[PDB]
Amino acid sequence: SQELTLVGKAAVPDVEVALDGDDWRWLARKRVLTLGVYAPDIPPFDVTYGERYEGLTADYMAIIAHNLGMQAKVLRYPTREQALSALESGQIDLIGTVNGTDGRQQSLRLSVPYAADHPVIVMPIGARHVPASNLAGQRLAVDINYLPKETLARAYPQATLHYFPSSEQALAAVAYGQADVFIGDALTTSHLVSQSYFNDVRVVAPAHIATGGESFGVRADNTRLLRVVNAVLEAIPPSEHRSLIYRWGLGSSISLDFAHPAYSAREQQWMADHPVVKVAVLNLFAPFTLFRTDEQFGGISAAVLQLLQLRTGLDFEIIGVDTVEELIAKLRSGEADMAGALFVNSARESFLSFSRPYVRNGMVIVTRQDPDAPVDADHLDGRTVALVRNSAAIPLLQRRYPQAKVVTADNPSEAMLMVANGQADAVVQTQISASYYVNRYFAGKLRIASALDLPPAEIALATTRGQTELMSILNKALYSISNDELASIISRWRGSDGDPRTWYAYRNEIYLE
Amino acid sequence: SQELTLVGKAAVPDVEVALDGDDWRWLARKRVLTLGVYAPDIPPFDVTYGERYEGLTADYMAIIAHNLGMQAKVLRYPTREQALSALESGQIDLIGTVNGTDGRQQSLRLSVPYAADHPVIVMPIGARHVPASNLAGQRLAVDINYLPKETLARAYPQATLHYFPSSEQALAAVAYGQADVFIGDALTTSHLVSQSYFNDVRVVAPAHIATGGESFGVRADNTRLLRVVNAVLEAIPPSEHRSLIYRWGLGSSISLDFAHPAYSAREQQWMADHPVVKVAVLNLFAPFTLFRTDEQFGGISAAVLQLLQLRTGLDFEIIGVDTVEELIAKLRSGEADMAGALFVNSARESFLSFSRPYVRNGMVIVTRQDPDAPVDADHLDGRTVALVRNSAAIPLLQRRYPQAKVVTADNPSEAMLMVANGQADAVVQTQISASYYVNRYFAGKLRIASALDLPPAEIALATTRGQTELMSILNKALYSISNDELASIISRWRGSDGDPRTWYAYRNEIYLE
Repeated sequence: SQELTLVGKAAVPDVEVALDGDDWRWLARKRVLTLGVYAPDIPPFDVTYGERYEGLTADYMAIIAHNLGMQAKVLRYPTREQALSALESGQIDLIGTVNGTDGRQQSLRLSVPYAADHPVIVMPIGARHVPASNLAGQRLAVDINYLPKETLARAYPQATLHYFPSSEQALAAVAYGQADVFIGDALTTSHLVSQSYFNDVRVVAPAHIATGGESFGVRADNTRLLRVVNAVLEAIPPSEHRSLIYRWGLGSSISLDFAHPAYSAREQQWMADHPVVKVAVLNLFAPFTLFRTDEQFGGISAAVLQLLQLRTGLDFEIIGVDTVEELIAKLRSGEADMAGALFVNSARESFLSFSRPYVRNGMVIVTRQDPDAPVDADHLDGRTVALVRNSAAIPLLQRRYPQAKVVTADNPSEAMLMVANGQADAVVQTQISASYYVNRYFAGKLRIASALDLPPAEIALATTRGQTELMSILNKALYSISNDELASIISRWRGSDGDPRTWYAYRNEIYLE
Repeated sequence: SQELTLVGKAAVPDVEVALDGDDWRWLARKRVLTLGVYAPDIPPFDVTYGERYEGLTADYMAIIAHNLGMQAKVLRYPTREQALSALESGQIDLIGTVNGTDGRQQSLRLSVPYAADHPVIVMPIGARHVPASNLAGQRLAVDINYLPKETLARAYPQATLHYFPSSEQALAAVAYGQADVFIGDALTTSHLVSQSYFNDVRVVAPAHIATGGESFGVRADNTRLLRVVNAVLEAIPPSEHRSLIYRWGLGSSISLDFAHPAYSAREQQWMADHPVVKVAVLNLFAPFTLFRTDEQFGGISAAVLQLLQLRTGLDFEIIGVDTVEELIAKLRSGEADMAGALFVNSARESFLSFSRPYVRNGMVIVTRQDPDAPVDADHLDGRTVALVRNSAAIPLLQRRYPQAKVVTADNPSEAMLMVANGQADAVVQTQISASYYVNRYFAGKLRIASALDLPPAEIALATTRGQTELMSILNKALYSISNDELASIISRWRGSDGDPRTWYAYRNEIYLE
C-alpha cells in the first residue's frame, strides 16, 4: 500500500449535481473520498510520477471530488487483486479504472462509465478487411490485464491466443511479426498507435466483445456511494467527455464510435454490388501517394483511404501508374473507379468530380542551391520553371509571372528531378511536398526559394461525373473525418527535419567494409 | 445569392437555455433562422464545397439553431456588403464570422464571441525573443485581410510592413527568408504551423493588439434576436468551446492562452538570479536531441524546451556533448544546469533528480537483416546485444534475458552502429528511436526484431539532486504541457515510412552523370 496525491487538470469543471439533502450531509461528514489504484499503471488512465497520481481516471476522480465538496485521497496497490481486497475492507471507497469484466465479481458494482471504451481489432498496415471468419487461424495478441482469458476464447474460439505483460507488447507483436492480430482497449490503443506505431498497424474494426466503458467500482453493498458518484458522472456533458479525450491525445479514438455515416438506400445497395473499389494513384507523388520500401501503399492519401475504409467498410484496391495522363485514362475507362489524390482542377471538372478536399496547401518554387539559382519567385524573369503537364497551375503561373519560361513534365517526380539535373531553374510544388523532398533527400542540393502568389492547391479524391453513388459515399465519409485526424496524418507525413547527411555518411563508411 | 446546406456534424450539443416563452413561441412561429456568409471563405471558420457549408462558424450556427428549435438555412453572398444589404433587408437574420474590427462599425450589433481569437507574433524557429523596440526595422508580414493598415502602423510604427494575399503567404515569407516577423490570429496560425510549417517557424508571443473573438452580427434593429442568440452562446460550456477547437485541429492554440503556471516567490527570484539555464544534450540522439543540417538544435526535446521557454521565460542555452559520461560530467561540474534528455534511471537517482517524463516508450531490439540475425528477443540465447555503457537498461535486460551477452558502447549512435558493423548481433533501443533510424536511414540493412519484455523507457529532464528550484519550475511547466501537444511533437518526429532507397538512387544517378 502506497499513498499518492491527486493532480488532475488545473481547472476542473462544475456539473449540475442533484442530491438528496440526506446524501449531502452524509458526504459532508465523510470528509474524505478515497480512490484506490493498482499495479501495472496503464496509460492514459493511470499515470504515476513520484508521489503524484494523474491520468484520465485521475481527472474524473478530480471532477467527483470537486463537485461533491470532498477531499480526495489516493492509495496505490501493488496488484489488482490486492486492490480488490482494499475495497472490501473498505480502506478505500472507490477503485479506479475498472470495466465490465471486473464486476463480473458480484462482490462489486460498477459506476456509469466515465470514459466511453470498447475493445478494438488491430492488424498490420497491409492486412485487408476483418477476418469476419472470427479471426480463424490467427495469432491473437492481448494484454494479459485487459480481457479475461475465456472471454476471448468464447468470442474467438478458432483464434490462437497469445498473452503479453502489456498492451504495448501485444501490439508490438503485430507490428513485428510475432502475432497476426491485436485486441485491446480502444483508448490505450489509440494512444499507442498515434504516438509512434501508426506506420506499423491500424485499427480495423470493433471486436464483438462487450466490456463496459471505464468506470469506478464501489463495494457491492455500498449502494449510497454508487448513487452520489453516478449523480456526478451522468451530469458530465459529452463536451467535457470529449474535451478530456482530446487532451490525453486520444483524438483518433472518437471515430471509433465507428459506423457513423448514415447511408442511402441507393448508396448501401451500391456498396453490396461493389464491395471492392479500384483506386488509381501516382507511383511517386510523395508524401501524398507512394509505395514504401515494403511495396506497400503509403502516404497522406493511403492514410485517409484507410480511414474511409473504416467508415464505409468498402475494400480499396490500389492501382499505381507512372503519369498523370495515365491516371485519368484509367479513370475514364473504368479500369479505375476513383482517383486517390488529384489536385482539384476546374479544367477537368468538365469530365471529373472531386471529393471534399482533404489537403489544402500553398505552393512554392524549388531551385538548386547554386549561387545562380533564382533567388525567389518575384525574380523568375527568363528562368525555366517546371510544372506537371496540363496542371491547373500552368495557365495561372504564366499569367502572374509572364517572363517565366514554363517547361512541362509527365509526373511530379520528374518535374523535380529536372531541377536537380540542370534542365530547369525551378519546379512548382505544394509546400508540403517541397518541404518534404528538400530536407529529406536533397539536403544541401535543393532549396525552397519562396512561395508563389497563387491560390492554395487542394488535393482530393476524384471520380468520373457519372459515378454518383460512390462520390456521395466518399463525401459522406470524408465529412465524418475531423480536421484533427487529417492534421495528425499530414503533419506526421511531413515529419521533422533531421540530419540525413551524417547518416548518409555512416551508411557509406560501412559499405566500404 | 446561393443557398448552402449546413453539414450535419458529429453530435450537436444541448445547452441549458433560458427564454421568456414570449420568446419561445416567437421562435416557434419564426420557423427558420437564416445565416448569411460571404464569398471570401476563411478556414477554419467558413468553408465551402459545392452546396455544403461547414466550419467553426457553421458548428456554432448549428448549436444556436438546434438549441432554439429552428431549421437553419444558409445563403452565401458574393460580396460582404451584399450580405450586409441582406441583413438590413431582413433576408438574413444573422451574419457570420464578424469580429472585433466590425464591432468598430457599430452599424450592426455583435453577439458575444463564440470563438475567442487573438493576434500572435510568429518568427523563424530559431528565434529567441520578439525583436526589441516594437519590431522596428524588422520586416513584418501580415495577411492584407487580417488587420487594417492603421492598426498595425500605430503599434509597429518603425516596422516595414509587407502585405500578402493570404495568411499562408505571409507566414511563407518568414519561413523562406523574405520577412522577419509574422502577425496573424491564433486559430488560423495554429493550423498552418501545426499542419506543416512547424519545422520552419514558431509562435513566440501574443501581439499587443486587441481584436475581438469571432461573433455573429445581427441587424442593430433586431435586439430580440441578439438576446436569444446570446442566451445560447453564453450557455455553451468551456469544454464545448475547447472540443470544437480541438476538432478543427487548432489544439495548438490553447497553448497560446498563454501563461498558466503559478510560480512561488523563491522560484520567481531564482529565475531572476539565473535568467539563463545551460542544457546538456547528446549530439546524436535522434529523434530526441540532435543537431540538424542547420547546425541548429532539433528533436523532440528541442520542441519541448521551446515550449518550456514559452511557459517559463527562461533562456535555455544548449551544450552538445558526445557521450553520456561526458554529459553527466558537465552536470556534476556545474558547467551545465540540466539535462535535455536522459533515460529515467534508478542507479543515478542518488545524485541525479529526474523530471516528469515527456516521452514514455517501450523498448525493442534491432538486428541486421541477415538470416543469422535473432528472430525476436526470446532468441537471444548466446547472442551479443549492444547497449550503452552504464545504461539503466543493462541490468533489467540480463535479469530477463540471462543467456544474452551484453557488449557496451559510448553513446546510442555507436551502440546502433555496432549492429550495422557486425560487432553486435542486436542493439537495445526505444521503439521510437529504432523505428526512426531503421526506416529513414538503414532501409534494407537493419530491422526491428521484436519488443523487449522490459518496462517502458522514460525520457525526462534531469538536474543534480540539489538543483531544486530549477526542477520545481521545470515540472510545473511540464504539467502545463498537455499530453496532446506532446503526442503531436512525437508523431511528427517519428514521421512516416517512405521509400528512401528510390531517392538515394536518383541522387547518385544525378551525380554520376
